[PDB]
Amino acid sequence: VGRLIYTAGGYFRQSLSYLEAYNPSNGSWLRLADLQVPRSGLAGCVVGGLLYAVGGRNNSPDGNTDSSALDCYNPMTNQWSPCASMSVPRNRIGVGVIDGHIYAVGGSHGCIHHSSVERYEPERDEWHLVAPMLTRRIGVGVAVLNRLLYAVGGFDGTNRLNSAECYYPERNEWRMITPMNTIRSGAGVCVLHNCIYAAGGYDGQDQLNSVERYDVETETWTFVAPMRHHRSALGITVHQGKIYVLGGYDGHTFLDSVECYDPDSDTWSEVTRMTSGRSGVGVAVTMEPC
Ligand SMILES: NS(=O)(=O)c1ccccc1
Repeated sequence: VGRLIYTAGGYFRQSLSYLEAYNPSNGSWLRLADLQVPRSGLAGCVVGGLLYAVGGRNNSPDGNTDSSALDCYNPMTNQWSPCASMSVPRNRIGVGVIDGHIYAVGGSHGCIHHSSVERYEPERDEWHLVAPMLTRRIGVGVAVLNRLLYAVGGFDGTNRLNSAECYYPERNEWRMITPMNTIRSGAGVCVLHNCIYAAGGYDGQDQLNSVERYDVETETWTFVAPMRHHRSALGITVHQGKIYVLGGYDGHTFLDSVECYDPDSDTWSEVTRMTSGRSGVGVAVTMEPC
């Protein structure tokens, strides 16, 4: 964990440059340095206390550009720094961190829906491709549990997916896992205790409030309590043993709602609102800035 939940970028009318940090200990929001380039459909992660913004797309008045960018935010300095770019642009990307390395998974580049996966090494500032997924996935949820990488749901270019797969680093190999009970593109995916959670998303007809979790020991998905708001393209993270979901789109509104899940009581509650409604944000947790 750390201290603050950082939300970077997103979409409302066009792609956003916002970086804002929510503090669960006092309810406060802080606006921090803007991204250098607006982006929606990006992912956030943390390595060595630095916040990384990965991929996305700049949907803007003057044009639409898919992003291969990796950028690094240092809370100590309140400055963004560019890192090496990925091999390819990846809008509606998923990311996971294992052993201080960032895995970028799937996403789109125009009509190209990627199965490709690449890994960034911060000590070298270098990306390298690894084995591709067995399925093309954009709007894909990614999480890490016990140093294995999970890619969950998404859209393959033709169908929204209930399927999911796992990457075994030491074998450089992807294998299918049990599919979810619900088709979901754009779900929030995270890890808590021994389970991979998939919250919300879009099933082809409707934005979802349902939430299900995969127990790696049993290989089964089980529904838990649904969110209070239906939402796709939500941000998600974990902070002190609770899941937080941030924004997204419900078919009517770009949500400012932030919900918090308590796994012991199996209940969701609203904890704050974002300063403005948005979908397609990048979210991660690190130390408070100066
Ligand atoms: N990342 S976003 O702009 O919220 C988006 C979400 C779903 C489909 C297309 C775009």
